[PDB]
Amino acid sequence: SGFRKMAFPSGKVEGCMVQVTCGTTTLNGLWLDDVVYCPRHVICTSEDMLNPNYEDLLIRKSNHNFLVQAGNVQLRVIGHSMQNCVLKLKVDTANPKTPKYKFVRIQPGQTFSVLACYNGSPSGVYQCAMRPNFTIKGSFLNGSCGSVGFNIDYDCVSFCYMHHMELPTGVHAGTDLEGNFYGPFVDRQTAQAAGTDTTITVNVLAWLYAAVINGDRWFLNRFTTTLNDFNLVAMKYNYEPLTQDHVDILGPLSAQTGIAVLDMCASLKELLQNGMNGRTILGSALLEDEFTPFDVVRQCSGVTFQ
Amino acid sequence: SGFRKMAFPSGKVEGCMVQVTCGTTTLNGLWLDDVVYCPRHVICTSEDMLNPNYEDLLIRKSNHNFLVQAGNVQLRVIGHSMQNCVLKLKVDTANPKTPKYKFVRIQPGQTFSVLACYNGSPSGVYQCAMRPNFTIKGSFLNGSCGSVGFNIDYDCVSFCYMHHMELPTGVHAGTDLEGNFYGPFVDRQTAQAAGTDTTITVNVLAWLYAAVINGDRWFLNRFTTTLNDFNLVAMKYNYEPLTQDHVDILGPLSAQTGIAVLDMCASLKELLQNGMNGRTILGSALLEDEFTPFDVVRQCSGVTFQ
Ligand SMILES: *[C@H](O)[C@H](C[C@@H]1CCNC1=O)NC(=O)[C@@H]1CC2(CCC2)CN1C(=O)OCc1ccccc1
Ligand SMILES: *[C@H](O)[C@H](C[C@@H]1CCNC1=O)NC(=O)[C@@H]1CC2(CCC2)CN1C(=O)OCc1ccccc1
Repeated sequence: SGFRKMAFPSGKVEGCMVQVTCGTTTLNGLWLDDVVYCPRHVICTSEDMLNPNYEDLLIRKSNHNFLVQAGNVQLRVIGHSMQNCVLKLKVDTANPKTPKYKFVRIQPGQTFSVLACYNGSPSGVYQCAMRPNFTIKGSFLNGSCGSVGFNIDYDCVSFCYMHHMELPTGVHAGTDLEGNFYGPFVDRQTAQAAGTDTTITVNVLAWLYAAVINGDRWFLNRFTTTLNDFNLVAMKYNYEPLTQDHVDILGPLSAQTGIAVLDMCASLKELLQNGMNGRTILGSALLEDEFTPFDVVRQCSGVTFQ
Repeated sequence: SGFRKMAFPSGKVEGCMVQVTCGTTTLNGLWLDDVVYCPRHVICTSEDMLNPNYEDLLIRKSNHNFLVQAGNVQLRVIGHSMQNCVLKLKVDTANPKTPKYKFVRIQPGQTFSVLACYNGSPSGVYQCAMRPNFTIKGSFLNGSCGSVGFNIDYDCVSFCYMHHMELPTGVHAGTDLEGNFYGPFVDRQTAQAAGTDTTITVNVLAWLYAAVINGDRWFLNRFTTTLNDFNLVAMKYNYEPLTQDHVDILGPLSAQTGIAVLDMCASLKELLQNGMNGRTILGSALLEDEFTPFDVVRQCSGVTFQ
């Protein structure tokens, strides 16, 4: 029993982290086979960053301008190229610690683990969700760019995020590992802003099931609601619509607890209209929306990874 | 910016996790040099566990009764012994992945990372605090015993916890790596209960400083209080006393924010007496007490580990 915000074990990713230095800029790179991936704004300097032309900037660079450190071992860069907002540095050594991996792009509402890194050295690991507005509520300081987000499926690491920047509200934006940003953000200095967010309804329901599985039942009731009537309430409280596919995804958790999905919707409705009355759910006084149904099943059942 | 419950990168510990099977019981072991450490209740069976005599049970065992799996490689047990509530299985192979390590015992109020494991395979990593009542609010299922808790200091892993059991309120108890329980718990079936807990005051103050550093200031005020007058309020709300040493430990965070410790105590006082009025701090609607001052400085400043 118990329910924690849980990340994947980070060892497979730690072995891929390197330090990339170009000019005055040092950030992190991801070393897989004989390529190091990193944010392309590494080729920028403090007056380049206002409105740079990266193609112009890159043709001016040399392989030897890129300093790559794998711990205390220097990797010779033998080629470079740009792919969207990432740089691909070809090195003369394949990473002997390369795990089985995939480059995947995730959906808003899905979760992943972040290995925060500085100077190519892992600092910490934590769990994030991709918000509906394509930002993530991370924890990142100067020098964290190139840190990556990932999921692990048995022995395969699915990389889904590389960190690029902080927005003015303190949330974070970045790209998939093909260099394509999540959301309408650019790797430049403009007045970029997040844009309105919503609460991930299916995740809140999954967490309520996590609570029931763990013995928190005070919010349960005998009432039910229809999907349409629930979604009218969701609209009003800035929750995203619940679809029939969400209902279907919640089926297993429904069956394990014996609480019909629409019955849990009725409970959520009352929580939204009444609040919590000084009470808590799984140690929170807010409705938590950064656990997916998968996250709940994995934790409340015990899936491992080799 | 941002503030997350952050664990240490788990790779150094993943390389030490093995599977230990004796009879019908399978749990996790920690493999360091040529010793595998695991909970001694592995030698128990489903009628042994009511009130066992472990010395009697252990002299009845043979080296070959202990099945140790390091991934898909079997480790030959060449000796065994009991140390308090842990078993030490000597194996004929030293773990080539042994990190630099220490066995440390932590204080209530301190934090650590947990690498939850099943069948010798890491499942997830999360951050825990040792509660004032010596329990931890973990996330553990059947088969998780022998999972360990740890901190990392540059390149050295300080192991501080091995998981042994779940208490009836769903919280968890275990031992240090010398096999000595945290708190008044035993590895038997009795009617053990946690016992009353309190809130870790110095940690709540550290988190309030984390909030200020991150731009949450609505709870700040022009009032101050004395240490004695604050502690009268702490008493009433089941918070542990704040000492002068706590004040001193908060000095750096005080200096970075320009908010005197006793001024932040005055803010905490009003939060305790008034509540939060529908407002949040660092994404929480409760006063959070599982971040130490060290945790705050590490995250809001960017310390790494090699
Ligand atoms: C990469 O290490 C850094 C990560 C940031 C720093 C603070 N917290 C983070 O997550 N990225 C970074 O600084 C990027 C790089 C660019 C340069 C071209 C794009 C700028 N930038 C950024 O985050 O912009 C924030 C900003 C807004 C307004 C003025 C100055 C900076
Ligand atoms: C180890 O895998 C397991 C971890 C528990 C299981 C559920 N969540 C956890 O953290 N430990 C475990 O089962 C220990 C082992 C003993 C056997 C002698 C000590 C029993 N035990 C335990 O947790 O007791 C809980 C319990 C209380 C009342 C009746 C039955 C079990």
